[PDB]
Amino acid sequence: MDAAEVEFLAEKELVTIIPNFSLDKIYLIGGDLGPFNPGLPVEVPLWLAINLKQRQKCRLLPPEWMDVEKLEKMRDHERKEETFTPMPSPYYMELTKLLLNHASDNIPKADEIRTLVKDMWDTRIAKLRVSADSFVRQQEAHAKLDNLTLMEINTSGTFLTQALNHMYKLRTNLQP
Amino acid sequence: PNALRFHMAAEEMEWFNNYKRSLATYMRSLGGDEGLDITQDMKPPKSLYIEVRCLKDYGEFEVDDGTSVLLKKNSQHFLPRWKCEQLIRQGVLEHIL
Amino acid sequence: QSGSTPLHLTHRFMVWNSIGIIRCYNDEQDNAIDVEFHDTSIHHATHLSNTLNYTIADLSHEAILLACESTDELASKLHCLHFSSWDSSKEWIIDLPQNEDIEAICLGQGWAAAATSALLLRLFTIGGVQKEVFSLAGPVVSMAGHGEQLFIVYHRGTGFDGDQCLGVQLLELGKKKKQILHGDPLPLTRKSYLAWIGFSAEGTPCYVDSEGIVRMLNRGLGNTWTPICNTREHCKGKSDHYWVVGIHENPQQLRCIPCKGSRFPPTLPRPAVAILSFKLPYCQIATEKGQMEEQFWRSVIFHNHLDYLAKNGYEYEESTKNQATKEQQELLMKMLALSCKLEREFRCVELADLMTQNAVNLAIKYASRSRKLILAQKLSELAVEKAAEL
Amino acid sequence: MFVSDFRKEFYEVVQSQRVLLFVASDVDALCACKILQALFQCDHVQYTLVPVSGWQELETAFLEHKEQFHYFILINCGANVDLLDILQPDEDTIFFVCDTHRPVNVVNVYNDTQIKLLIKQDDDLEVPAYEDIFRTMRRRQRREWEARRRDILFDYEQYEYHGTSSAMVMFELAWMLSKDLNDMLWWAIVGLTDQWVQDKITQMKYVTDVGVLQRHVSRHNHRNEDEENTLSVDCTRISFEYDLRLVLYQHWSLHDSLCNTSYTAARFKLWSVHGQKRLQEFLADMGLPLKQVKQKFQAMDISLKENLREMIEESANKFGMKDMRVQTFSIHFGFKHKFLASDVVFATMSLMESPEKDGSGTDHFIQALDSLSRSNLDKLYHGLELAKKQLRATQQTIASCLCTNLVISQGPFLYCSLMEGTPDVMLFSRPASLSLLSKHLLKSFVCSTKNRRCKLLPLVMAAPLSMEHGTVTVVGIPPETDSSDRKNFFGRAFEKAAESTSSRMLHNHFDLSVIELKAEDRSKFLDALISLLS
Amino acid sequence: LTPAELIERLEQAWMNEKFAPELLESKPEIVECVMEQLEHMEENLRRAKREDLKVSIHQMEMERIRYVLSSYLRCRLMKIEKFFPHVLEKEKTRPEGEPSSLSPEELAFAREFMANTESYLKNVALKHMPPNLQKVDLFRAVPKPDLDSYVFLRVRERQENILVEPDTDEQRDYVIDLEKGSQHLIRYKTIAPLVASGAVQLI
Repeated sequence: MDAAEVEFLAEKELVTIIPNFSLDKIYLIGGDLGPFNPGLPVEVPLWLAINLKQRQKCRLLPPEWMDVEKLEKMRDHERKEETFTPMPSPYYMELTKLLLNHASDNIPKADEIRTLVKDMWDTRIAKLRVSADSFVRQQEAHAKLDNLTLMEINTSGTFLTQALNHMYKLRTNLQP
Repeated sequence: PNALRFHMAAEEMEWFNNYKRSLATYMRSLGGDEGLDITQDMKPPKSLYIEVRCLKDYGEFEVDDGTSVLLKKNSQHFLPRWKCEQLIRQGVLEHIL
Repeated sequence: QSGSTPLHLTHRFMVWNSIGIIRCYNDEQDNAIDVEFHDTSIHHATHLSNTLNYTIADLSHEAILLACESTDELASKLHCLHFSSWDSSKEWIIDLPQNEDIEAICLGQGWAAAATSALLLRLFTIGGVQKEVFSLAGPVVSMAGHGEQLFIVYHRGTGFDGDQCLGVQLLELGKKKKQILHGDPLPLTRKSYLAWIGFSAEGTPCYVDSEGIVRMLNRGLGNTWTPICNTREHCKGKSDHYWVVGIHENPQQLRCIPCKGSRFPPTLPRPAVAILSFKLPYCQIATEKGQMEEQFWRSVIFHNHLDYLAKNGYEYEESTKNQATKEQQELLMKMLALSCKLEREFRCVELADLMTQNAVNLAIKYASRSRKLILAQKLSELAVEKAAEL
Repeated sequence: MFVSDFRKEFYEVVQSQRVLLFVASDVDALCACKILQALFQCDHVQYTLVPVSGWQELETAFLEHKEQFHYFILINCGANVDLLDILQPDEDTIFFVCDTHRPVNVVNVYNDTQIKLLIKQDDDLEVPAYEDIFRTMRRRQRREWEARRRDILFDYEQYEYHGTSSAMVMFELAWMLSKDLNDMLWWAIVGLTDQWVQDKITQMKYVTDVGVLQRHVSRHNHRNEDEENTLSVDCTRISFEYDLRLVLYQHWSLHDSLCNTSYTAARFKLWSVHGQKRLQEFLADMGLPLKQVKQKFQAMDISLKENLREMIEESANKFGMKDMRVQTFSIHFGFKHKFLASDVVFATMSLMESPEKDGSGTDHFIQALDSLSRSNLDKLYHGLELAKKQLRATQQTIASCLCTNLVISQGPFLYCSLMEGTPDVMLFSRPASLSLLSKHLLKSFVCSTKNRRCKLLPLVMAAPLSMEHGTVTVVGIPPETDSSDRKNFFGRAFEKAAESTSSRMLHNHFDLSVIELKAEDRSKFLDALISLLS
Repeated sequence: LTPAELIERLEQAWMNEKFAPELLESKPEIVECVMEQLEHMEENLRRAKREDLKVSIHQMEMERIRYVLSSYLRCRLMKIEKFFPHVLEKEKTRPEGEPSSLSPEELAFAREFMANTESYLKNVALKHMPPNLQKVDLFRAVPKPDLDSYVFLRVRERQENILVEPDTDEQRDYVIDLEKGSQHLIRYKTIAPLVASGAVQLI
């Protein structure tokens, strides 16, 4: 699986937009959306939000968790804990990239938000590195990774799974 | 392309033609009419339309029925992604932005 | 002015309503006014250099209206941008008599109004022809307009012990000139001040006081004032409060901006409009009786606007009246069922008095079910009396 | 006809249609093309974009594309000629013309059905009335009317000049559509600055248009920012600047910019052996250390950069340079990216007029057009490097011409020519760079000479075009004066001289004051021009 | 099954087929339902007018859904081409009522692919071989899927006493409980019935 595909799944997440156009309810296959009333918030999937923002048809509102105080608390909790902590969104990195790259004008203090999300990303990838090293050193049979996100797993998981396949075959080659 | 086709054996071309016929038969059989061209949509879709630039001096390209675009070199068109995907993959067109 | 924020700010909203937003600012880079619209199909965003230092503004589908206080060298001036005009001379400017000072302005369908320091109200066409002039009963606090209606509030006297002594004057500037309210006292909560005035999108006058109680003109109850929402109960914490920008009756929406520890929102980062549901202040409201009756009265007082539009000749969809009557009647049928099972048949007759006899026949059949004989007989007598009147 | 409202009777028409953009190879045309591209991409308009740089190329492209497209938009081309005569279209086609060239041809003005002009009607236009241009004593009256017609048409068509920027027109349309982005405003600014850099407009008109764009900059800044809380550093921030006239001084050393700015180079005579000493007088008056002046500007001491503009202005005033400061704009985004509008103009122009013999001029156009987007910032920096090379070559050519005295009076106009094989004649073979070189060279000449009459003359300049075809490009420049209207007659003068001489002139360029001649024809052509200007 | 949950099940199958080492059991109902949904929506937009925002939004959702379907079928075809003799032998061996790893279209494609490959090898080299060596069985030549591959997963229905088998030493074995919403990294051979029954989602 590619990072673009993980972004494709991340684009299904719901975000709130303020349209500058009028449109009645539209019945999409994945779920009806709207009605789109000018100047009023409406919740839509992230791909449609980014598309309308690109076409100058709405203002994006940040999610409730894109807040400097909340993100600082989450970052400090992540650095304080040893296990992966529950993240505000299951696709927080991709949400941050899309929303801040396309709507930094709408989202206040986007620099702080981006830096805090990067801090959490660095901490959690370091934790994943430690988990992989502990797995291979202790010859564990399985691991528990409850609060990892899909992008975090996808970044390093192909290498880790291939290495563990090799390790399993090496430790089991005396089967008779 | 012929520079690559020159590397293949005749029996390799036989196998390739049989594989192409089998693949097209399978693709047709996926739906009631016109099947599903699974060779398209190789990357996840980002935008409904894209801007493309002609790398090769090339012939007329039909967009829809009486509408068509001349693919002269360095001319730049804004067209549907699903129509331009094959030519981009073949290198006739360059996706920009 | 409704939807404004205070003049002392460096960068403020001059008006926020259902149409759009006007902002004004004064800084070392420029003195200017930014006009923008919620629906960009109406008109493009407009920008004006604020050399004349306009301070009061109003926005409509038809025009932008601006006004300034008088200085020593230049009088108070009324300025307009009738962008919806077909002619190219979309701008017009008017200069008031010497040391006369505009203190409030508002817009309507094809006309503009200005209240001045002479306790004088001046009417203008939206193209800037001076229409009639008359004297206000006191110093104004604010004005509003919708269609032919002109809604004015003023100081009818001096308040005591925290209260404000406000009177309301509601003109109709239609084919025949009228005064629906001609200086009536305006209700307020104790120790409050008037925070917001205007009309529903459906054209009913409404206002909100500094304790967050929303009131609407009840045209089905002799043009009295009915509360329809307490915004304080809807807040995350009672220190905070909402800042209203618009009202809609169908769908039932109260459009407002929540404010964190402030009477009004900051100009940036740009606020998001929240939707609040209207709530009549009825007793035992959590009970099924309370739920049903409060919904019934909420429905009918909102659907009074259909009667006003039809009476004054404005077009409307008959499906709205059909839906209103159907909702009210099915609701009151369910309420009749509850009162029937409670065996208060006089209460059933009182409830069914509000209904059409065709619908009362269903309650008669419901009373026949389980053999509530006296209830069925008295609902039949009520239906016979209604038919006799009809 | 003139379009009265771009929104209703141009944009909402083509919004429902397939469109073909023909775009001239000049920076204003590129910026207008970028703005219109962004609008069309917002609204999913299926456009096709074709570069052109001459009438033969436009005719070839139209002949290739006439069958498929009915709606055409010509950017910075087509207004000053009869498009119906040149192109021979079908009557159901429509040509929109957003062209800065003036005067508009009367056929294009009064063609109601087919030619629609995206030109402001409040521009400086003096179109003659219809009855003066279109249809025994009655025969005598008719002949008198024809004499009136030829006289008034010559008075109308004598001087060519440039109106409001096409990029500004397209940004006005974007603003009316309420789809104006900050980058669109930057493209509008760069389009105006192209006209100012190439001296296509008067200083008064440039100041007026900068006054127009100041309001848009203020609106865009206050759209989402104030003095209390601000945007991310990533966001583009356009700021009005009362900045220095020196070229590319924020990406160079200040010594190089004082060396290669046409203004200061012409004033101090830096082509001459004495000019470096005059420059040292200027620098010593400012008190800037030479080791700092010859260091790159980004590495210069911030104590010197604190008030450099006031220092340069107040020293320039007493050294006689009266207008060193200019009203302009800059764009900032990210931490380290900072450009002036003149910088983007020079970079894009150098990319487009690059001397590399790779691919085609359309390829160089494509590199220039890509560089105007922030996703291709590397191309912009590469264009700045090419601008360094271009400006150095320009000063070398000016020094060669003035030292060897190639610039010579021939009566009513000065004449100059570049010989084959001389250093960096290849860079100025292309007509646009040649026109820019001729303007800079004339400024240097009139600053150099003591002859007050010679300061008032226009310039005619020639350079090789194709040795295999034996042809030369020729350009005509009006007199370089502080109060010039930037109107020139050399289009009609070249045409009438060529006709009176039966010369082999190919009139392929969009400016009428730029032509191609068969080389041996030049002697009788120049003699005809001398006899004509008298 | 409402269409939103149909698309959700499609994406579940897409992920599971991405990360499973073997070819998973076919989902012909999902494929046919998504195909008819796409046909119906394309017909509706064909009836609708151009320069319309809702048409463009519906087209974008159609592009996303068709991308998921095309990628899922492409991955299944990759697995078929990679393990054609083994999937064909599995279909031959399949008991009645056991779900098939191949749709009828996929089975026809697999048979054609195997026949084409065998004929190619025959004609090119294997008729030129010595007489005893002219036959080679692709059931032995082509490798099998590696069911011991490690996979990430996220569970959707709680499980208990799932046996974790570290290596050939039986006495190192232990058992775990997969709590709802937890994520694990484990060999595929220990969780094949779970993913087949939908108790777990591979990630």
